[PDB]
Amino acid sequence: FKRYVEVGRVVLVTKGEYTGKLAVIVDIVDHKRALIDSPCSEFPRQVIRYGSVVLTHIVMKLPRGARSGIVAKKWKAQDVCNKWASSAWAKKLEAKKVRSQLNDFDRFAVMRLKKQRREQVNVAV
Amino acid sequence: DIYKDETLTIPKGVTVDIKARNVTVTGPRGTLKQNLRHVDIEMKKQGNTIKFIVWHGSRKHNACIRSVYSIINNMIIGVTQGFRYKMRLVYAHFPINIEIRNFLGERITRVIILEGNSLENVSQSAANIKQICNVRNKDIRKFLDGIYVSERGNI
Amino acid sequence: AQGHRLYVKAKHLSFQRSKHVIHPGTSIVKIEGCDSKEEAQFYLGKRVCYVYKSSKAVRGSKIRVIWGTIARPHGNSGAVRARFVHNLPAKTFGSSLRVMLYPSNI
Amino acid sequence: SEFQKVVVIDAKGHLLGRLASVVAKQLLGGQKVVVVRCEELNISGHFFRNKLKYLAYLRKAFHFRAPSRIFQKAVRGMLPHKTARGQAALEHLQAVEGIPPPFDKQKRVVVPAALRVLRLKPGRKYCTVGRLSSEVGWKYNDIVAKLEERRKVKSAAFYQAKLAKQKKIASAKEASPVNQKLSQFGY
Amino acid sequence: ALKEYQVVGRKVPTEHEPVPKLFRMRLFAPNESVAKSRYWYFLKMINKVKKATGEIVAINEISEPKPLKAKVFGIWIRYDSRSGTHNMYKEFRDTTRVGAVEAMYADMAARHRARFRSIRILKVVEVEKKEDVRRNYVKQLLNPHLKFPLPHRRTKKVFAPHRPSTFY
RNA sequence: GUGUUUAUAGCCUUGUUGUAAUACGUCCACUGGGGACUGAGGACUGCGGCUUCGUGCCAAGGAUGCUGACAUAAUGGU
RNA sequence: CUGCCGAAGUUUCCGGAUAGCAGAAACUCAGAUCAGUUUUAUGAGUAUGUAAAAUGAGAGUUUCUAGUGGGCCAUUUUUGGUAAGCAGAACUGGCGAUGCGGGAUGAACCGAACGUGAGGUUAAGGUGCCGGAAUGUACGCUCAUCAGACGAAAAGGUGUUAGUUCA
RNA sequence: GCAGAUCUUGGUGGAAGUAGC
RNA sequence: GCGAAACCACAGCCUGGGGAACGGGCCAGG
RNA sequence: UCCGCAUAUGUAUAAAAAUAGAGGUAGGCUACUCUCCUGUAUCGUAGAAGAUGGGCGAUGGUUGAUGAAACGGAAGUGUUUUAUUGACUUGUCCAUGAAAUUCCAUGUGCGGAAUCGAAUCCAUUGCAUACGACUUUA
Repeated sequence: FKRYVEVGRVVLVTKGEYTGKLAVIVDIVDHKRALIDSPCSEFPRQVIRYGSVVLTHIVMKLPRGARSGIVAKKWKAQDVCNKWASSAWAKKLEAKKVRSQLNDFDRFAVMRLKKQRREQVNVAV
Repeated sequence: DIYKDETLTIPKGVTVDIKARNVTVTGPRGTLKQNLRHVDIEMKKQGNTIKFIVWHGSRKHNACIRSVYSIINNMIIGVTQGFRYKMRLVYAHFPINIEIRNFLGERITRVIILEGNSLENVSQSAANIKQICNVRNKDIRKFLDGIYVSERGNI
Repeated sequence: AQGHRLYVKAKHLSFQRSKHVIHPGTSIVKIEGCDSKEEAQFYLGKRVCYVYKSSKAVRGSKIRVIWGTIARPHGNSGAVRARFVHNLPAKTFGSSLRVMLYPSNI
Repeated sequence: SEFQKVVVIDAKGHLLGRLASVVAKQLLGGQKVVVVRCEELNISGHFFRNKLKYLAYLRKAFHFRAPSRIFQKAVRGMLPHKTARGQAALEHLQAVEGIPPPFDKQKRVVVPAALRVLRLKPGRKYCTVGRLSSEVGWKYNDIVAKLEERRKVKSAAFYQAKLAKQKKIASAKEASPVNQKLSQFGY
Repeated sequence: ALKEYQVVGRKVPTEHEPVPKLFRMRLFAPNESVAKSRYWYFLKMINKVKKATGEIVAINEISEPKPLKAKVFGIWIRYDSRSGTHNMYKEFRDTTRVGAVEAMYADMAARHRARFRSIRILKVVEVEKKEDVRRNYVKQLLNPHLKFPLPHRRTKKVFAPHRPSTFY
């Protein structure tokens, strides 16, 4: 096993209005609800259900029931931001978001560069 | 219960792989590679220990988990010292030829320490020997002579 | 040949109906890619057509079309209600329809 | 989401009722559906449960045992087979045991709404259709359970060749500077 | 959702009672109209005070002072069943008093097949001491080492191309 | 592991730091888009709004304007 | 052929005289009355009744003039019961003169009462497929080898889930 | 002013190229 | 070769249910 | 074989396997890392429906046409390997042509013959037999 519901483990919200926002579990209300919080101001401290989040592989040490400001201090100290981003999971998610933002002209450009890339076709005999 | 972990100290066996619910618990005396598909208990190889995680396990699952712990210990015991099964036979006025034959003079012919890593199989074989020596339409005192396993202990 | 098809694929599921009464004047259309009633709001008012071929080469052509428009979403899964100039035949259940991008508000 | 002309479904681990209802709706939607590995379907309930259900069915008709014929019967009951629309929809379904040569070289999809691992509670007894069929009259279980390894070995060899071939372009991808020169578009 | 209302009511003053006594209850209802009706029904069957001769003097919804702190709530309830006389006490761990009452209603309506009108709450208290916790399930939730995998994961676009990972 | 009281984490409670913010309820004779069905009536009156006043203008007692396609066709009926 | 009105289907004496229901005619009459309605308080015994308030509607008539003079579904209150069901009164409405959505199908169950259409929105029921509509969300019970979805029933459950009491 | 009256008169069917002579 | 008559609302494969037979005619299936 | 007559829109995507997880992993049976956390991906996508040329970079990717050999049995009917022969080559840079569509409407089948075989009847037969129909032999 690599993902255990634990105090301090970083989770990714996949349902609700805060979809795609990182958060860290601070307390376990029950087997169906967990108290999470994120240092960024756009994510208020709240209780979320386990079915609305996915469990990440990053564990960062927090005291039980830590307040919002101290969570941010630990988050900055343990550089969770740019640690999650280093993993290929976040890079795939960020690329998907960037690719969704491409307009028609950008899509035409991508087709041109990917054709310039594909015409490489160099393989050793 | 949220968690019902059952730690079991790992023996000196060759292998303890339990991937795909198949506990290939090999050992020096014998390779007790018995699949752990009887119960849905997560096995954690905590070094010289086997934590049988039964988190959110029911009473039936917990009973199976407890049986699995004994099975793991029995497999480790067989993988370390096996299981000798001494068998004792008593002859009546008509001796039973042994390939069982002449059972109280029976013209029909049927088919003693018994060391073995699989204690269950050795015990099952002992039961088969006892089942073979079955009296039919005979008094218990007259059929007091029979094949009964004397003792069963680790070799 | 992937330099065409300015339209979107769709399927003619059925007419609007209760358990035992059918209303052929309005048809239920499943636009592919549209998976909820909020995404069905993009295709409202768009022209939809049923394209088929008939034996006679009338007009010097082998293909004829029934035009229609998308009126409102149907249900939660992204199906829409379409009214065609001529009511779609009942034989076209499960047939293919083309949803253009005009009249465009994009 | 989107439809193809022919959809091949690998029925391994799919519940009988959940897959049949999805297939029947797709058949009525105007699609040709091929279901392979029909002997690997699962039914919720223990072995004895559906055994008595099928034994009672034998008491009742043309009793079919083959796993595809079981699945074909389940799909048919979810179709308006008394009308021309239901009959036409039925003829677009091709259910077989195993993966025949025309289909083992084609991509096979799965239905998450019918998968056992996502619908049945863990620790629930289940009865495989192929195993259930084997004792009620079906006699080709052993030969199809032997041929699958031949298909798997050939398919595994194909995947290794494809993966080895792909490694060249994958290495050549990062080799070309233009891959990262204009990778700001997310590609 | 449910809302906790505090309702204070008293009988209409008369020549016999210049000034009447004030009776206040904290009761849960989805809306204020339900709370007022439940308050009168409780008063009628506890104090034998008629609604016709009585009036509501105050009503105020109460929010949870600490909705971001996990708490254990013990609820004393009265069950009206085929027998019509039962006393039960349950303990729920959650963040608000409303959630515990909603959880209690869901539990009893499921297990015991009850209804909102039959169920009446005598008291809801907050168990602030671990020793005061009676149920074994809640005691586990207060253990120092909550450690369990994600339960009930289960995770249009039909016809997925690859098998689901449904794991870590 | 036993007991601790911020240590090299902090937790809760309490008053309390400049005030708040947000959610919910409610209201605006505040406002910006998308879709569909309808066009009854047939000079003028009327009630209103603009307008210095206007044979003035207007979304104000019910659709008009700008276009495109066809007679060997288009459109409908049986 | 179309349009409009439209019952009774039963009190009372006793084949009828009736009455009553439904129309025609002759009236007068809002500064007036009427009501399958609720009231105020006190009269009598929460019900019941009273004169004069609320709400709605303009009302009262006189004459004669067609059709009917049953039942069924039963509910409820209710008497006797009698192995137990069941039977007997009144009451209540409906069907009977009534199509439509639902109830798998359905003479009486749940909605709803009808000119020809367009659009919108619902009721009762429903949204896996047949079948129009979430293989929706959240919290629980159960695995039934005769599940469940719609007396053999007392009990037995080394079948359980939650809780209460004593502890 | 017709669809009925085991309606009246006339015409013509299936039975049937059957029972049969 | 000759040559009828009776009869005729109309079709016509079964299992269940449709309470007033429901059946053959409805509903659900084979 | 002659004669006559009637005349879908990118159709692109192949290990297996379980969740008490797998895949593959250097090294030499491992060890441990990596990946997932669906395909919103990958493959292809310019050209008056896709022109004419000058080319250039690479001196090559797509393919047509044949000559092909291998592999594929479960229902192989297709996977490649190509040998070339020609082209487009979007790889890239230029020069021409597009329009008054001046605002949407979009060999195959039948009927005849001259032919070649086969089958039935047929010489037949009871092997079959109300009759049909069947089985042998001319």
